[PDB]
Amino acid sequence: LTQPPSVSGAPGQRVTISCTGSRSNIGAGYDVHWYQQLPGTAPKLLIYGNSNRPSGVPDRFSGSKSGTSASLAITGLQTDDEADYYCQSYDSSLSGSVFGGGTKLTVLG
Amino acid sequence: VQLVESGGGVVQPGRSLRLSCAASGFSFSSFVFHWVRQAPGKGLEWVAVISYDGSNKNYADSVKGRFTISRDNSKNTLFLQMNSLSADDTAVYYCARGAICSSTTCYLGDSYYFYGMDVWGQGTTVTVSS
Amino acid sequence: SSGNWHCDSQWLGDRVITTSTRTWALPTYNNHLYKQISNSTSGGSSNDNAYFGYSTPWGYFDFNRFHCHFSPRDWQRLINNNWGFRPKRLNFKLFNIQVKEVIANNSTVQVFTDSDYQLPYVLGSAHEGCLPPFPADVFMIPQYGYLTLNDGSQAVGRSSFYPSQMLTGNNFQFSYEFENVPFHSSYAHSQSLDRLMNPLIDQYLYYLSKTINGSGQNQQTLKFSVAGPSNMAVQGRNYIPGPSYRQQRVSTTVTQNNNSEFAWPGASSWALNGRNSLMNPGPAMASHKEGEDRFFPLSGSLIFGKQGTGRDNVDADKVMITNEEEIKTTNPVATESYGQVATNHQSAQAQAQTGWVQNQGILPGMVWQDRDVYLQGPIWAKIPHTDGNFHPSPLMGGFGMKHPPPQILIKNTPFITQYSTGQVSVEIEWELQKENSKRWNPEIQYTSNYYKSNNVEFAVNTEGVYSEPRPIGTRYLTRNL
Amino acid sequence: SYAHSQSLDRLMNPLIDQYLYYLSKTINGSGQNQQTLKFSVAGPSNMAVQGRNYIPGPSYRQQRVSTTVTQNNNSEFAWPGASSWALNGRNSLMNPGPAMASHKEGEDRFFPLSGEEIKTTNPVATESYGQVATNHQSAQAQAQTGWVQNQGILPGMVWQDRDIPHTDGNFHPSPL
Amino acid sequence: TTSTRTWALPTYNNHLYKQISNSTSGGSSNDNAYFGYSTPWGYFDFNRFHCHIANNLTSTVQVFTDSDYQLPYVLGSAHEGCLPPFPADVFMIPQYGYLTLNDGSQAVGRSSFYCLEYFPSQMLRTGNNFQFSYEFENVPFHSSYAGRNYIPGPSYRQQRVSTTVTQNNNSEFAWPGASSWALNGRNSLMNPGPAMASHKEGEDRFFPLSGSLTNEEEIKTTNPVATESYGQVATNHQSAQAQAQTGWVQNQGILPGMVWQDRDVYLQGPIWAKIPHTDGNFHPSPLMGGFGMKHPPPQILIKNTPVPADPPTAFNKDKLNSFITQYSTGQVSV
Amino acid sequence: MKHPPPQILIKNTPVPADPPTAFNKDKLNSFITQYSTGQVSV
Amino acid sequence: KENSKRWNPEIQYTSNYYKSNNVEFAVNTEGVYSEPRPIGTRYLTRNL
Amino acid sequence: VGSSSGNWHCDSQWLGDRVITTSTRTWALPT
Amino acid sequence: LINNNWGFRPKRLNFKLFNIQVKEVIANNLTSTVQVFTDS
Repeated sequence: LTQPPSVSGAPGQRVTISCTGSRSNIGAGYDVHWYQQLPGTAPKLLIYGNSNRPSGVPDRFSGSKSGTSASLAITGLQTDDEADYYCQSYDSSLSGSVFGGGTKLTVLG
Repeated sequence: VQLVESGGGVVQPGRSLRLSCAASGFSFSSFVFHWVRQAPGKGLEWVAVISYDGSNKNYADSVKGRFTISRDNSKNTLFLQMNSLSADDTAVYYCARGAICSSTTCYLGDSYYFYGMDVWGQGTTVTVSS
Repeated sequence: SSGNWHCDSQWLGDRVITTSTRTWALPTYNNHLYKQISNSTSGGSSNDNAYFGYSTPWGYFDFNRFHCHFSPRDWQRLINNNWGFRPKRLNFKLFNIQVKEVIANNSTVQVFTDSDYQLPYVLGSAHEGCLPPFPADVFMIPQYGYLTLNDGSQAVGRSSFYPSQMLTGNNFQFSYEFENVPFHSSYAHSQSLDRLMNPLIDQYLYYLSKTINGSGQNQQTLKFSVAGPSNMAVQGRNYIPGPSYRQQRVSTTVTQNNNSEFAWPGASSWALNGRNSLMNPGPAMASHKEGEDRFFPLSGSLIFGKQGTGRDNVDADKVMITNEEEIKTTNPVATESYGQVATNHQSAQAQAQTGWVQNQGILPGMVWQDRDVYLQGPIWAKIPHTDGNFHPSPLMGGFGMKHPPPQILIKNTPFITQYSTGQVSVEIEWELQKENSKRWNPEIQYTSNYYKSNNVEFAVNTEGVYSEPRPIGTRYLTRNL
Repeated sequence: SYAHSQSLDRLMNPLIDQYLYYLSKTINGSGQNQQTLKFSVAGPSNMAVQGRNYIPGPSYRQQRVSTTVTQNNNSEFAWPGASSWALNGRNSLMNPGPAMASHKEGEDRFFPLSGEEIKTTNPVATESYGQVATNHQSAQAQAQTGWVQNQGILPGMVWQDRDIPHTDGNFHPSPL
Repeated sequence: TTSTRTWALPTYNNHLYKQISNSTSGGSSNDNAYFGYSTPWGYFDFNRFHCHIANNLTSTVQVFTDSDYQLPYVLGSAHEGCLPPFPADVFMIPQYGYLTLNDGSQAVGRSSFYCLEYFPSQMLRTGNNFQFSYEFENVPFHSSYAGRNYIPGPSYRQQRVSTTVTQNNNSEFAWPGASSWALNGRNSLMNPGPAMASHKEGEDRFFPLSGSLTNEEEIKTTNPVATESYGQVATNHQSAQAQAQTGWVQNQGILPGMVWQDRDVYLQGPIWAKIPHTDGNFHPSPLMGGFGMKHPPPQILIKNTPVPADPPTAFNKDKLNSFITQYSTGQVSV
Repeated sequence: MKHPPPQILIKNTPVPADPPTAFNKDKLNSFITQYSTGQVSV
Repeated sequence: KENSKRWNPEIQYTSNYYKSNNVEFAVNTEGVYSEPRPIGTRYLTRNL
Repeated sequence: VGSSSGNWHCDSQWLGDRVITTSTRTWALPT
Repeated sequence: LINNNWGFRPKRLNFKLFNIQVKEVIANNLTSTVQVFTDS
C-alpha cells in the first residue's frame, strides 16, 4: 500500500489519487476504505466500502477498485478539498490492516 | 455520538501509562473498536484492534506484547494499557469504532475486517522523551 | 471384537464411497418411561409456540449432515471437480457394544429400523445430535421424541401415541437404497436469464417506443421500435425467473439498520391454523444483488454457528451465515420485489398505474435453482405424504425423498444405573456428474489461504478443540444456462 | 381417505435444538443510536422461528360467513363480497375453489362462503396465507409488511384435495 | 417439408474474438448492462416456420455443430437472421455472439470466455459437402383449434392500449407503465409473458401493451384477458360492525385445478426453444410460442478459414494481422 | 528405503464415563482411566 | 493421481471473483489474447 | 485441389490416468 | 490438471500437416510443393 508523496491540481479540475497494493493486501478482494483529514484535525471516513459515499458526503468525491490498486477521483476541486487522504486495506499475511503512506492534495489556486 | 480520549502525558522512555477511551451516545457493545496512532509527519498507523466483548484481540506487529487492550462493557469505556515505551511511540492516539466490513467476508462477520472506522475520537498526545 | 474401524474415501470413476466410524455413548432417557410433553410444561404463553407430544426413552442416529461423511479435503476434492452428486446406496453397522453399570461391565441394547416409515420422522428438521465431524470425537446419542396434533397445549381426539433386535458380542447392520433423485446442482450459471440473447443481431419482434408525439395537447401516437442490441431490456424472452416471497433486508453493519426492534414484527411468515410461523429459510432466492454484499435477507439464509457458540443472545461475529449469491442469475433477489403489474386501465382521462408484486407463485416459464447445500448442512429430507406436491426438493436444501433413509431407533433394555457405549460405521455411496465444460479461462474454486497464521483452518487448536471456520457450499463450477 | 396426526409445522423433534440460528434482537432498547444484531439458537422453547423444509399449500381467500345471523354484517354481501374469477368479461363465482380449511380450529360456527381435516397442511379458507416485507427497513423508515390474500404454487408446498378438459396444460388436475 | 437456399458468408471482426459491452454504445441504463463476446463464426438460423473478385479453390470453410450444447444458445431469443420465406432469395449469415455475467458492464470473475476454434470442426474446400441428422426429442402436439371443477389460467396483468390514439392517455407510458420483472437489480420488460387473451370479446381495438408480438383471442375460452384481473378475493373479515371488503388480483400463480392454453404459433413465429439446464421449472413451453425442448436442434457454426497475406522474410512473433480478403457462398438444404 | 517397513500405529479405544441424563451436544471430555498391555513378536 | 488423506483442504488455483474491466485469459476489445500471470504446477501438497 | 486433406481438431479428453490434448493452428511460411 | 494431480508426463506424439496452399506475389500457385520431413 503506497501512495504518491504529493498530488497537485488546479481548482475546477479532476484530481486522482491511487494506492497500489500487494496480493496480501488487495489481491484477496478486501475493500479499500478511503479517509480524509483536514490538517491537525481528526480524520473522517470518506468513501466507506469500495466506492460508496455515506450520508453527509459530497457527490463529487468518487473512488473505485480495479486489480490490486484502488483509485479515487475527485471532480470539481474545491478549496475545502485540500487535505490529507489515506488509503487503508486489510493485509492477509500481516493479519491486521495497513494504512497507506499518506498523501497531501495540493489545490493550485 | 462522541468518542474521547484521556490519560496522555509525558512518559519518558521505559515506563507505562494506561490510555483510556470513554464513549457514550451509541451502544458500546454492538461496535468493534480500533486504536490508530499518528506520528506528527507520518501516515496513520493502526496500533490495535479489539472485538466486541473483547473475546479476540490481534495487535499490530510493532507493538505486540508491549501493549494490552481491555474493554469494559458496563461503563462504556475502552482501555488501552501499554508497557515498556520507547521513544519511537511518541505520537497521537485515536480511539476508533469499526463498523463497515470488507464486502465478501461480512457474512462471516469476524472481529477483524471491520477496519471501517466511521467516526473516531479527538486524539491525545503521548510524548515519550527523557 | 464384533467390528473394525473404517474411515476413508474411495474416489472411483463416477462414484465416491464415504465411510465414517465413530464411538458413541447412550444413556437412559426418561428413566425407562414414556412421558407426555407440551408447551404448558414450559408454560406455553404464545399460541405460535404451542405444541404437544411425547418424550420416549429411545435414542436415534442422525448422520443427516454432510460433514459426517466428507472430510474438508474430500469436500474440496468434490466441489471443485464436479457438476453434481447424489447418494445411491446406504450401509450401516452397529458393532462393538459394551454395557456399563454405575463403573463395571455387565445386558442387551435394543435397536431397530422403521422401513415402512410408520413412526414420526424427525430427522429432516436439521436438529443437533449428528455424528461429530472430527473422527476422534465421541457423540452422545440424542433422545427421540415426537409431536402430534394439538389445540393450545391440550391434545385432541385424532392425536396419536407411539419389534427390535436385542444385543455384548452381537452386532447390528442393515443396508438402505436411496430412491432415484436428481443431481443436486453444484454450479453457477455463466449467463443471466435476461442476457441469453445474441448481442450482435436484431430481433424481428417489435416493442412500442413512443406513446405520444411530443409536448402539447392531443399528442397521442403509436411508434414502434425493433427490439435490438442497444436496448436489451425490452426484448422478448421465452422464460422468466423463479418464484419469490419477499424478505426484509438486514444490514450487517449495525449503523445502517433501524433503531427499533423488528426481528419478529417485520419478518415474513406463513399462517397455518391461526398459528403464524416464520418463513424459514424459504424459497431459494439470491441473498444480495451484485454491488451490495453486506446485506442479507432475514430468514432467507441458513445461519449456522461457530465452535464454542451456543444458546441464547450470542454476538454477531459468533454465527456464520451461508451465501446464496450464485443463484442470482435465474432467481429474484430475496429482499427485492418480483416485478410490476398494471393496476388499472388507462383511459384518456387517467394515467397508467403500476404495483409492486411482493410475492408470485408459479407461472408457466419460471425456472429456478434450489437452495445450495453446505458441508455443515443437512443431506436429505422426507417428502410428506399428501395428495399433491410441487418440486418436493426441501427448502433448507438437499435431496427430497418420499422414502428417505429410515430412522434407527435404539434404547437400553432395563432399576440399575446403566449406560451403553459402542461403535458405528455408516457408509454412503454417491454418484458423480463430471465437468464437461469447454470454458477457456480458469474458474473460481475453493482454496486455503497460503499466508501464515496462528492455526490451520479445519484443524484442532492447542486445547484439542476442533472447529470449522466457514460455511462451505457446493456451487463453484460454471455451466452455460 | 385419511387425516394427518401431525401439523406441518410441528414435524420437529421437541427435545433437540437445531443447529440453526435466527435474528433474536434488532434493538438493544430504550435509546437513540442503540441497535445491536444478536442471534440465537432455534429450539423447542421457540417453535415459530425454526427452519422448515416444507410449507403449506396454496390459498385463494374465501369470505367468512357465520351461522348466527347476528354475528354477520347487517347487509347483503352474497354477490358483492364474493371471491370470483373473470373470464371474457363475465364474472363467475369461485366454487368450491381450492382445498382449504373451512374454519380455524376451535371455531365451528364460521364457514367459507363458497368453500376441516386438511387444516394441518392447508391454510384456513378465511385466513390470509402470510405476510411479506413490503420495503427495506433502513433508519429513515421502519420495516413494513403486507398481507398475502392468495398464494400460488411454490417449491416446497404440500397440500390436500377436497374430500379433465382438453388443454395445453393443467396443474394438479384433480377436480375442484 | 424441405427447404433449399443460397448463402453468402463474409469475414467478421477480421477473424478476431473481440470483447464487447455497453461501454462501446455508452450503456446509459442499468437495465441494459451487459458484458459478453463476439466471434468471427457465423451460424444458421432456420428456427422460424416460414423457412419451412476471383475464385480461390484451395481456400476452405470451417463448420461444426455443437451437439453437447456447450456454447451459449442464441437461437431461442427470436433473433433475425432467418432463412428467407421465399425460396429464391439470397440471405446473409448472422455473426455469432453471446453474453455472460456482469456487474454493470464490467465482468465478474465468474464470466466465461469461449474460443470456438477449440471445438473439433470440419473443413471444406469447394468440392466437399456437409450434412448431419438431428432427431427431435418428444414434445407435445401443438394444438391448432378454437359449481365448477376447473378455473382459468394464470395472469400477470398488462396495461391496455387502444389502436386509435385518442383513447390512449396523453403521456409517455411505454416503459413507465410497462410490466416487468426484477433480476439482481435490473428490471426487464415482461414480454410477452404468460399466454393470455389479447382482448375481451367485443372490444377488438384493444391490445396488451407488451403482451403481444398479432392477437391471441382464440384462447378466451380457457384464459383470462391479459389486461384484466384474474378475479377478486376477500381482504378482510366481515362482522356486525365491519362490512365485507374485497380486492382485485392482478397477478396469479398457478393453482391446483387450473387449465390453460399456450401461445399460438404463426407462420413467421419461432418453432423451438431450449429449456435452460436448472433445478426446476414449470410448464416449460416457451412464452413466445412454439415447442419447448431441452435438446433443440444444435447450433450450426460456420466460418471461413483465414488465409494470411505475404509474411515478411525476417521473423516477427506478432500474430499475423494482414489477411487476404475472402468470402464464401453455397447452398443449404434442410 | 523408498518403502521402509510401514509405521505400525496403535491406540486404545476410549471408553466414556457415565453420560448425563439429558442430551448435551458437546463432545465427551470424561473417560475411564485405562491402559493396555500385550505381547509383540517381530 | 493423489491418494492423500490430509484432512484440511488444499491450496488450489482460482480466478478471483471480483468485478473487473476484462476477464483473465480472454481477449481485450481489440482481440489481443492475454496471459496475465504465470501459473506454476505446484499446489497440492505431499508429505516429505 | 478441391479436396480437403484434414479437418480442424482442437479439444481435450479426460480419460482415467491419461489426458489427450489436440491443438490445431494455422501457419504462414515465407522464403 | 495442476489442481487435481501430483504428476503428469507426456506419452505419445501425433503430428499432422494438411490443407497446404502456395501463393505468388496474390493468387494460387497450384503446382508448387512444400518440403517437410522430420529428423528421427
